[PDB]
Amino acid sequence: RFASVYAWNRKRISNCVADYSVLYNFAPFFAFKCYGVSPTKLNDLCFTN
Amino acid sequence: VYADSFVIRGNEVSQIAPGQTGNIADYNYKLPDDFTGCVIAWNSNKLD
Repeated sequence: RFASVYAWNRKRISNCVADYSVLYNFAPFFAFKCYGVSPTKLNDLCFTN
Repeated sequence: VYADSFVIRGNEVSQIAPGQTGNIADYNYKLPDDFTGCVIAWNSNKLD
């Protein structure tokens, strides 16, 4: 269950290895818009938080 | 002059554009940014 938009669910992600292979295997993806990055070049950068 | 032609779904016509990302512009028809052509797209019901 997802919370509604007035009280939106927030989560901080701790340190790990982040395979974005998953997250691609979900849906026909009506919107997939990165802004500061590009999805074709997502598996090489290493964000802090 | 290169005439390319196909059929796509109704809510997909916005994807036929230079510099886009979607399930039809990933690896079916990628339009480059050096695009000097013209995209014509019309409704094809009853024939198709």
